[PDB]
Amino acid sequence: LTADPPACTVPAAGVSSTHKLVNGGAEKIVFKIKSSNNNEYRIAPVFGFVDPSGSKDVVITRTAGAPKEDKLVVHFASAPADATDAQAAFVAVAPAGTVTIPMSATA
Repeated sequence: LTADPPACTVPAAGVSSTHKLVNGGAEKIVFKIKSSNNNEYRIAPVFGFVDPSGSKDVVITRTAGAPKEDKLVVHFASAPADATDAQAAFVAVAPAGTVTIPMSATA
């Protein structure tokens, strides 16, 4: 599971950044995203799936605030049987791993 790009850099005054989650594994993955800063950041989507050899776009929207270093943590796990919506399914699965995307809001 990779993220292209693996790091985020946005203007502290405001902006948007798109990262493509890539699953090079042989099974579908379910993921949940948590931000270290829910004040100046909005993440879309927070829950989702990434198919084998497939990808999922995650948009990071930044609003005005003080420059600062933050982190976007992506918790993931094997997607269960026939889950159709990640959030519902994430309710019964314990994450298997996490990848962190740093977010640098600069002046």
